[PDB]
Amino acid sequence: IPVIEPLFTKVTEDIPGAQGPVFDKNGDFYIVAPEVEVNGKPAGEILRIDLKTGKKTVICKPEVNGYGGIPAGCQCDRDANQLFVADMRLGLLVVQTDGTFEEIAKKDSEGRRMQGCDDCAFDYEGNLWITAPAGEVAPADYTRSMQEKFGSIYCFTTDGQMIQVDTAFQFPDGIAVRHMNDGRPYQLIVAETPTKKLWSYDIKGPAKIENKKVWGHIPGTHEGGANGMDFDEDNNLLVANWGSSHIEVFGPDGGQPKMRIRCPFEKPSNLHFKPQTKTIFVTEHENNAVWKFEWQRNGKKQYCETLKFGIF
Ligand SMILES: [Ca+2]
Repeated sequence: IPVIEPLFTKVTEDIPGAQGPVFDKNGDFYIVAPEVEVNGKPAGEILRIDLKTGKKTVICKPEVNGYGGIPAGCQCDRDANQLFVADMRLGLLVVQTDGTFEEIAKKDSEGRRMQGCDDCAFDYEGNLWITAPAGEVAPADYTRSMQEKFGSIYCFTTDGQMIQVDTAFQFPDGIAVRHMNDGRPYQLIVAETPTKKLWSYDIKGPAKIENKKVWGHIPGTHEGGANGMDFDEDNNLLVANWGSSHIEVFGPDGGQPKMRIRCPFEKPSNLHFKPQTKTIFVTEHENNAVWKFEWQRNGKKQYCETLKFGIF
């Protein structure tokens, strides 16, 4: 498999468990520090990074009834400049740029206790697909599906329903949605970290997935595997392969990577394109830092970059 070694430029440092990189509608950049703790207890943070200096500001340090969160992944909304944040302890949060936040669900559409979430991806219809590798949200004791298969997948719909769409995964993490050229969502990709697999489903409609398939294979026998992912504008899927020192690049049809990107660190955790550029920001757990490098083309537009009131 061909490997490229582009120049990685440091963006910011000292972010415990750095991940969930995201850009909002104004081009501002944010990341999450899931591993920040206070007295051995969760006290995860959501930070804004000034790309001009690398300086960090903690805008939100979520806690519900005394239970600190473990913010882990983000997506920016389209109709309002607010962030949807997957939290391993609190479930799904909606965070404002002013730092205030709201907890979205303690239970799903079937009345079952909500599970802690890791990452999410908005499709162009505004539905949010979410991975939930943790067990029940606080106040339940914290559990993770790295050993047992109790990780689930949810779809938080436009009409406000938190629908569990699949279960029994061994730590589902990265997630992405593939769209047809006309904008119709049609494929959901989910990373199952330890099994070194990327799973796919046909998206038939809001919260409707079927045809579950082992779509791709992550290289290596190292501890870890696929974490965060995103599509470039040609629908190639770039996937952080935590523990391999590489970001894998899958073609539109999956299978084995078509190319690999060597990182100057072993644990890439997630990545995100800067709107209107070929720049990919990468979070990593070796140095708990953020970097950026130039990819071959622009990224696939995120939901927040699309227009609700456009003509074309
Ligand atoms: Ca991303």
